[PDB]
Amino acid sequence: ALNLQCIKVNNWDLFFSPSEDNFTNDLNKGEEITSDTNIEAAEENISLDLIQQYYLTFNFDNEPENISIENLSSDIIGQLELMPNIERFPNGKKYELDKYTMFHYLRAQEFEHGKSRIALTNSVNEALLNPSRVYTFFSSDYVKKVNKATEAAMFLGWVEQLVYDFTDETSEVSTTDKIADITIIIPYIGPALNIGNMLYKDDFVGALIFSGAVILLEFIPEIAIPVLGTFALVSYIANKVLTVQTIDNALSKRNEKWDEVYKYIVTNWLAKVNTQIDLIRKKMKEALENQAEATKAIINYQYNQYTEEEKNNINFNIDDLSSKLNESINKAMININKFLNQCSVSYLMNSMIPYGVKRLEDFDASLKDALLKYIYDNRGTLIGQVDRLKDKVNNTLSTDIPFQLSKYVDNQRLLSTFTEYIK
Amino acid sequence: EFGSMEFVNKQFNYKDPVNGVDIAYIKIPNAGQMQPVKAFKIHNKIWVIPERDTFTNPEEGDLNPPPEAKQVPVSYYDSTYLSTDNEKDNYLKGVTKLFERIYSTDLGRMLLTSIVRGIPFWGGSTIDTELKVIDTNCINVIQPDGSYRSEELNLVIIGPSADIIQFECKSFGHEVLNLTRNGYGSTQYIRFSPDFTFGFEESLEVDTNPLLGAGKFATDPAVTLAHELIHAGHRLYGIAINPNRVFKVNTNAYYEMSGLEVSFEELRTFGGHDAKFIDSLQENEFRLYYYNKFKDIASTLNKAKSIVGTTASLQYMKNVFKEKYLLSEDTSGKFSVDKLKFDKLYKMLTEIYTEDNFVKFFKVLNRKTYLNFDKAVFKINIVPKVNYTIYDGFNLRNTNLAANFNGQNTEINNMNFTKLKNFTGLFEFYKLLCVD
Ligand SMILES: [Cl-]
Ligand SMILES: [Cl-]
Ligand SMILES: [Zn+2]
Repeated sequence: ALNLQCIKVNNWDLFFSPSEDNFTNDLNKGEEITSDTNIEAAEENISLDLIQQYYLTFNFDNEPENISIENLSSDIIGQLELMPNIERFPNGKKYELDKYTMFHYLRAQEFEHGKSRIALTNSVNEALLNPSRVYTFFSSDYVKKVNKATEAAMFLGWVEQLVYDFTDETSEVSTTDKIADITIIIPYIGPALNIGNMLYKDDFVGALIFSGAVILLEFIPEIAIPVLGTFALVSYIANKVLTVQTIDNALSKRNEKWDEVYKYIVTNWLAKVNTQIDLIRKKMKEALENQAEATKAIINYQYNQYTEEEKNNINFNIDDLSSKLNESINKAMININKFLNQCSVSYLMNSMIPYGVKRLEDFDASLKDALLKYIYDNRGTLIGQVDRLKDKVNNTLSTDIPFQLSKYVDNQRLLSTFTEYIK
Repeated sequence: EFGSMEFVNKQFNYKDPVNGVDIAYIKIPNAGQMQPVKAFKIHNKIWVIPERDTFTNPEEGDLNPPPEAKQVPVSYYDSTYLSTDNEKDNYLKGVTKLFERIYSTDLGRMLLTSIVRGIPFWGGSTIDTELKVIDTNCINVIQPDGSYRSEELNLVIIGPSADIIQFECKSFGHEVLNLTRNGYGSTQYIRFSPDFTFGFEESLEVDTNPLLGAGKFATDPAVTLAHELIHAGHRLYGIAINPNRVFKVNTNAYYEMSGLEVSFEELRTFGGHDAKFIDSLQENEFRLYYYNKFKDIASTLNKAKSIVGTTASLQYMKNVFKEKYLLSEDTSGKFSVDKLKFDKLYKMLTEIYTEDNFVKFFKVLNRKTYLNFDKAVFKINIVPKVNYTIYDGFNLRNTNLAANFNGQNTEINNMNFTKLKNFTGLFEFYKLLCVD
């Protein structure tokens, strides 16, 4: 690699990506159930309602008094809390890529809102080279019209059509049910951030339907669920009550186990996946704004080229133009956020949760044989009700416990995405 | 404009004559010797020092940009800021207004009350049968006649150090004890300014607000302060997570941040998704840990036979801490830690008081993650009621700024935000991405 085209990417515009170390768990840890096994009650989620209950059981009156203390030395000697020393992060690190990145594509859509008023939209990343050429993922027809020198007599009409053209380009949306959990698809995202390195709405929609949401991720998160620890049971010969308590604890304990695995996966999904989708939706918003600015730049330049005819003949108001393009950006984002919400949840449900459920099913199978054997070996101690218990065990360990996102997440816009998903 | 004479029932003017009670020159814990600074007592246990912080940290006296920048997204410097009486008067009024705004919400009322009761433990005795205060949890209030008297306090709001928009919680410690992490708690000093705020970008309200403004939105100063008060709350109850526990990130790949390191304590404080990045195994580790610390305090209270340094009885002081830690006691007077009560108190300080829940009560636009880094810094003036209110912040009702958080929109509400130069270059910290 002799020659290089390089761009400086601000540290804060880069991807998060937690270390696998931050995620620990003792799921593989075994356990022994006894008639005294402590059962963890259900941890009620935080909500305006819970906060309400806390507010009521709250004492506001009588604060501790300002009691008098004996004078200290006129100079109180103290030293602030240590505070760990963080090694300065390495800077300026260079990278040589075999592909244009999200950052290049995004950088390509920029220009200096300075004086240089001769910006020209175009469809190649060689707008990265020329500071007067801005890249656009919009159709080639759009570039032709926006770049075209326009007569003062046709300015307003020209603009009006660009506003509409702009909305048409950004309001673009595709539908399908060939992806599962993802019904809509915004095809221009592909050529906007070069997702998957293809830069063709066309290829994009295809890739997505083929392999799913994984296509968007900057890195495939890792998530494993070891073989779950199994339960050992203590029998209490001739002691029905204790024997029963053990069986109920083993059961209630299985529910906690499913909850534990579910919650763990949500923590991982939330930190490794959802974060990546969030940055992507932030970048889409950046791209859209870049486009609006470039177009406004070009349009305003045209207007300044006129001569006092701008007076009556035109009377242009760039603020109104900016306002309209902004509404289009918002409409666009509403779609994008919907699509990204689906991608995120889809990845959780199809590429992550499944791994835990299988581990949990293996576990249920084991616990079941165990408990039924237990009941049998103690049929003498439980004489009064083996069937009642057998039925209970069979009924409980035969059905997987439903994964309910609201049980772990509060973001209402993600919960509805889940509800919609359920159907 | 209501709720004005409520949490802070004093119409302080910076130039008002000192009285040694709520308006006085004071001295705080310090390395060498500091000159008295004029301070104000806005509420029981809470003071405000309208001065740039050039005394809490000996290595921080210069108010000019450091040699090395400061690996932060945004930073601002101006050694001239907070040096005139007018500036200090406006700062005092700004900090006060933010308190009223925070206090006017239910959550705010709760957190402010929890802070006042969060009196740092009297654990300075080397003789376990005696309760003694820890001197670094006090200040000296100089009287008009030049004499002085010492006083305990839980919170102090001071001006920022060199980096004007670097807000944080600072507290003094003991030689052997870790006050912010052992349940004892310690007086908190918060570097803060109501005169500047951050700019961030929204990518999501829309759906609900299709007419959402265009540019950057300004963080509501009240949220920022409440954020610091949450840290303060943790520290006052000695349950802040050790700063060493941080969310390590990978940085080798070209697409990864060159560095970050956000602490667990930080994720905890923000709330929302962020706090859920912490697995349950570690969350239970923390809770068990602090529960044991609380039991230690309980034992220490039961070992106390006498109290030193005050006319306040040993009984009063024990009750003060019974209430703060919500301990139980028998008819015999024995103190103990109730698991249920500990759990509620711990959940309330840790999961109820969060930046995100405050956003809910304030109903303003705000970053949805700690990871949505600020991109700009603005100058503001929240004191005039026509610019900002205790009830609506920037989004004034019965105004064109009432809907769609227009008030928080930099371009729309441009008369309220002046963009300042960020002192952390766009390319100070970065990665060079090259293509052949
Ligand atoms: Cl007001
Ligand atoms: Cl003003
Ligand atoms: Zn913080």
